[PDB]
Amino acid sequence: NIKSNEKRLRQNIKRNLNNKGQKTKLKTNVKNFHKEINLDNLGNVYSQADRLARKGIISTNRARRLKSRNVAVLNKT
Amino acid sequence: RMGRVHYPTYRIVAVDSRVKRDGKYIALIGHLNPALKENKCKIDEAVALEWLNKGAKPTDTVRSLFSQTGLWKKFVESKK
Amino acid sequence: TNGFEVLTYIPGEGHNLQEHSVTLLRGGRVKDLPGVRYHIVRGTLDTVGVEKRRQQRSAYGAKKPKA
Amino acid sequence: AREKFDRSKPHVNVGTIGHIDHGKTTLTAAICTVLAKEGKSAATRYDQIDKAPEEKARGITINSAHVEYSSDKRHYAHVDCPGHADYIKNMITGAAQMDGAILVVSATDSVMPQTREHILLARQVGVPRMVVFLNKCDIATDEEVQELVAEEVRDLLTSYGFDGKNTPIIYGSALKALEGDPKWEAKIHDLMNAVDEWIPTPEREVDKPFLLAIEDTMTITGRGTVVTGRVERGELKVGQEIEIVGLRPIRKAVVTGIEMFKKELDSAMAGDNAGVLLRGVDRKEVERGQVLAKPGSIKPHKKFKAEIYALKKEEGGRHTGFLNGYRPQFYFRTTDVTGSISLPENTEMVLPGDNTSITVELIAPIACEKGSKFSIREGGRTVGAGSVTEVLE
Amino acid sequence: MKYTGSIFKRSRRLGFSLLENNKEFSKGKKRKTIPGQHGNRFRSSTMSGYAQQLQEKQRMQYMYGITDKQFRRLFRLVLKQRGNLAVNLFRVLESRLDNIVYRMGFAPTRRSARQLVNHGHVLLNDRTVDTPSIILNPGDKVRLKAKTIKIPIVKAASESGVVSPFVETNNKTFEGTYVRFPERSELPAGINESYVVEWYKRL
RNA sequence: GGUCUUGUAGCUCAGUCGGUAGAGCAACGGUCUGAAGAACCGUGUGUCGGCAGUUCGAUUCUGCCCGAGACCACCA
RNA sequence: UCUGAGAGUUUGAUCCUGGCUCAGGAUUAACGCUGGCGGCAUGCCUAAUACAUGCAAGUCGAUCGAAAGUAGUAAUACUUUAGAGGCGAACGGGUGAGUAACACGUAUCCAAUCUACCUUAUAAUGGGGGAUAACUAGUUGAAAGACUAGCUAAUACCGCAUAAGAACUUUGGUUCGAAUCAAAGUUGAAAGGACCUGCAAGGGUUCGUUAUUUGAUGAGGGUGCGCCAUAUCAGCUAGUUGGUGGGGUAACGGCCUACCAAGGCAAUGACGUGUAGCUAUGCUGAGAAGUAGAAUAGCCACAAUGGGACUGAGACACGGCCCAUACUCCUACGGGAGGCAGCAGUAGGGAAUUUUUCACAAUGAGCGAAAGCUUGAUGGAGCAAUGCCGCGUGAACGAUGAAGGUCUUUAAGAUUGUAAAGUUCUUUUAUUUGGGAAGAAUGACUUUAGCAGGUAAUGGCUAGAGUUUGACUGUACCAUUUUGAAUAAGUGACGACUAACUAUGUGCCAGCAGUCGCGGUAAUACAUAGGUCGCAAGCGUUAUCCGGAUUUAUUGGGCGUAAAGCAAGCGCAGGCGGAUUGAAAAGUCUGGUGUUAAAGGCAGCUGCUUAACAGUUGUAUGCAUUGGAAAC
Repeated sequence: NIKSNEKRLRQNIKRNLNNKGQKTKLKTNVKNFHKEINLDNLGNVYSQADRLARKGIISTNRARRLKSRNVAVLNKT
Repeated sequence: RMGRVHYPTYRIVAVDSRVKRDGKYIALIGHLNPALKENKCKIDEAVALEWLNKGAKPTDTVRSLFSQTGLWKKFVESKK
Repeated sequence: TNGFEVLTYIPGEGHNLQEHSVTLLRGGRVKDLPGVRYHIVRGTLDTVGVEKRRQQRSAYGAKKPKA
Repeated sequence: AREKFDRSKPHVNVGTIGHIDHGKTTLTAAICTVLAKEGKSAATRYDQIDKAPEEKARGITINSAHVEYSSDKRHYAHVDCPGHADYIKNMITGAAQMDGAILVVSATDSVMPQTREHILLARQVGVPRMVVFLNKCDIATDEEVQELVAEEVRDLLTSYGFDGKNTPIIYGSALKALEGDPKWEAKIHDLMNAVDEWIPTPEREVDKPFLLAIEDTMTITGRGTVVTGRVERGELKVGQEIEIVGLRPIRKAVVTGIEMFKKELDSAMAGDNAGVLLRGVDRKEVERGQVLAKPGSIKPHKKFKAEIYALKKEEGGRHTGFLNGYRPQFYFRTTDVTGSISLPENTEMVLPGDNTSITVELIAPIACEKGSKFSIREGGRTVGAGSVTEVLE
Repeated sequence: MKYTGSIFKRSRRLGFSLLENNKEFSKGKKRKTIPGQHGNRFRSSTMSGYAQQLQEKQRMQYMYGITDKQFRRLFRLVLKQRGNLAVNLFRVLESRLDNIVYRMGFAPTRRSARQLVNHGHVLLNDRTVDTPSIILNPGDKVRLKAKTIKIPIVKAASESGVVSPFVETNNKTFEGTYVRFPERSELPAGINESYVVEWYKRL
């Protein structure tokens, strides 16, 4: 038994809960962008996504791909 | 170290901790054998420069060897 | 040790068979027997004959002849 | 690891003589419970010594064992010697391991012929001034029947050569002592003070090489094979080399660890009840009741000459003479080795008694030394008695 | 085997003489009866080229009295060097420590040289020898280990000792050296390297 | 070490509850045959694994021992 | 420049073909007999069977509240931490079950990729919010623990803003599928701990901070190839194939999704099926190669079975988690707890494959200012004649030769046999004695001397002075340190093969035997004995591979009567192709360059008391690239 097993098991639950909660706080913005398209919501989505893209919660390169997709489809309209 | 039993030998190498000892060597910087504690170390003397300039700290014994040569007071200006 | 049942020659002089005794074996083709190429290490197990095996007990192991 | 002791309470080996239904299990529990208060760490077992079927249920002892119990002044190991005829060898080994003991003779279940033979063998092997306790004085508290029990106990002791007129027989009953009555708890104190004299302290010595009498054979989970017994003589430690001798070729082995009752000990010396985990041995190769030795020690002997006094029927021996081709069993503290009574010339049919110089060959070579006092039995009864006089092999 | 035991039990069969005459002679009568009573009249039982190769092996090997493991090992080592392997080997086969000590005029027998080297009474270049299997090269010093000079055998041998033409000593200091590389003529011509070197089919 | 089986000839087996030790073969000799096989047979072959009681010599009525062998012996 | 062993055997004999057998090397080797010692390397293949225990991952309090303790009346100071936070946790260790494939490599494309730390370089190290851990109180269960309510720390967590430079948008220019640049837009950065210098204000030391820029590092994917047996394995693939779009990966990808369609794989072998860790390598060979892919190494797979998720730079992680399964254990019978293919150790197996060992002295690791910490990795010690090696078991002398085993079938004499008794002589080991290294020209520790940006202090760096931490060590080793042949030889064979004879007994009985063969009546053979011989602290045999066997033939074959020409013809694919002229140079030779790690191959050298082994340098092969030739 590694000494840092039960301690990290108790600790990582906070990180998991924080990541899970923060992901949907951006998912709601993304769904709002689905509901109606405008530059203001694009800016809000980028502002909310730059938090999680900074860390490993949302893959930074995946965040870049998704933001490029959103700005490209918005440029269509 | 690596060598014959009852014959303490530790050849100088720039190995990474991700690779175990006796595994694959990245760059063997000459060799060392503590079987004679007057002079038994040899190195290339060229790897030190940019193999220090690009980080990736090798085995800690390189510092004591640098002491025998005083490499810092000729490398700090190049460093900064 | 496997489930095979194999015929073999009884090597060495004398006999100490007990009808399901344990025997330590050896190979060895012998032409007086058609196709038999097996034998026994007669001398180190429950079968102990080999009286006066005083020329070669590297085969048919026994105590060293007292001189 | 297994909870290393720090041996600081000196050891004396103690035992029991008699039969069950004397309260034997209750006496074994009571001695430890009583001495636990006046002396720290006197572990007790009443049914916890029992570990097997027909020892759980029936309660008799078939594989005799030991109980440890210590005081603030001395430590003691009590051998659970049985009656139960055809178990006599199990008692002999106890008497083979024995320096002091408590003669268990109750005021209700008094001496029977089995206890008669027990005391006969105890005297014959040689026990120093054995201590006696009179049991079962709570139920059927008598005035002359108790005198009867005491008088016949003393008479039986004298019949073997003891000073029975001076042997201490402490009255009382340990059943009420364990029950909680101090009137009978103090009788155990009287018994142990009577034990303090005539039950000597074994001399733990360093000059003798080694000697071990096997009581059982043991195997641990994940560790190997343990052989347990009593270290009669010799010093020992972990890592030494010991040879198995007798009934097997003399085979060398390395000791892995010295213990006493499943837990490792400081160091093994003369008179120590201990055990040893061994390196590269088999529980089948070792046998319960085998002698041990170290290289460069006393040689094992098959045939030797001695002076033997046979057992008269007048004192509980043979009722007929024995032959030369007669095949009784000898005993060297561990085994019933069989050897024909090769009586000297002109003597083939010899009656009981009549201490005579005779020579005997054994089926197995056992280490014999002069001055060693042993017994001879066959047919379930003791037939001969003597001590080694000369070794010829 | 590590030793030889009886000596002329091999001289009888091999026609052997290290003193070149006196390893079979002047012991009542120089007799040519082979070991054992079975010497009625023999020319060849299986005596042949392979048999004389075995004989020459047992002669050269036992005229130094060495084992087969060392001899095979040294041949395997010579296989790692170049030139005429037979003559280089024979020079090396003559160039170790005990043969030199015998040829210095210091050892009555090579067995005595082996015993003295075993006893630690030989010193080479200020290095105490416990095994005479060194292969020597020009420029080595062999001395007496003066603390052992009390031996009368070494005293008797050293004075009138035979010094080989290629290693030279002084008895005033009891010290000598491997001066040069020897030539074939100094050794008997009865031996031929061809027998042993073509005899090598094991390796 | 106790719960129990078992050791009968050279081998395998029979042997009223105490009166007695034998079959088949291994195997010696005869019949034998031009020689050899076949062959009919007469053997020898045991106090019944060894000891202690009982009495009518005890495998026999029991018990003890040696050894092998179906259960229990750090072992929850 | 480079290397080569044979033999018998068909029959009446012989010539030819031909298999077979043997003489030889190597093994996780065991076993058989026997066995002194050291150096040296390895040491469970079987049941990838279960496995008490320890240890295999801990560390940081100079990251933090707070807890307890001691010196102090206190003030506090100091030690550790119940815990939080950070770091490493994925390094490492061991088993190859599995997988016949981009697995191992090889050469390469990653315009298709990222990369905690660490390097270079640029900008600062703000203000707030909310807290809870810890704790307090309690129930319940044996614990596994959970919940009911309060209470506080951090660099724990999260808004706001500044955001050079970035990233993503719009637009402009810019060069050969990519990419730089000009402007704006969207949006994104943290942190304090200890401390010097300061009356203070502040400046700052030092560790770090964030967005950054450079690297390397490692990871991953792909390509061409190479490496099993197998067609008495011919159809196979329905996300399979292609196209469109979308979702998901560090990167691109039917990776996936829905739609539109039927394509894709293979007779020059899709696949069917048995087996398999691959490679470097080890044995044999002269070679290509056969052998096994021991031990280690490179890489890769997995962790009781099958899935799945968290966190983290990456894990579904041997020793983290949930579920289900199977085992086991505990149990309060309701429910919980464990994964040595981590080392040793045990039980089963096998014929068997080391100890439940010491030290973290040294290497190495991280965690840490540092101190210090652990480290079944590592160095060791021990077991095994596991393998090799070194090394003894006495030296010389001693005669016509003691006795005696044998013989000549007795009385000679010979052999044993210089064998012996014996003259001394002696010790590497052994045996008492004392000394005695190195490994620690490691690392930090403290001051001293000096250097530098910076001054007002420091701190960073370099040299000398001392302390050191030695597991092994009592090591190696040695002075007549005392004594001493004392402490030690077996094994197998003696008919030809393939070196090694006599006697007795035996009569195809016993048994020996790879061959012939020996004993139904004088056995070289069989049993034993003497003699002889051969290897030796090992000897022999077992079993596998290789050589011999060039005996499926590149080296290294034939197809008439010993196997082998089809029954013949037609003849596809295909193999093989007249002469001369030209081109390129694909193949080929060839020079240079990069790579095929290292170990190991080879030569020299060095420590190996001599070698084994290890180290020094040089040291090929194949592939790709480039400069030459047209001989083919």
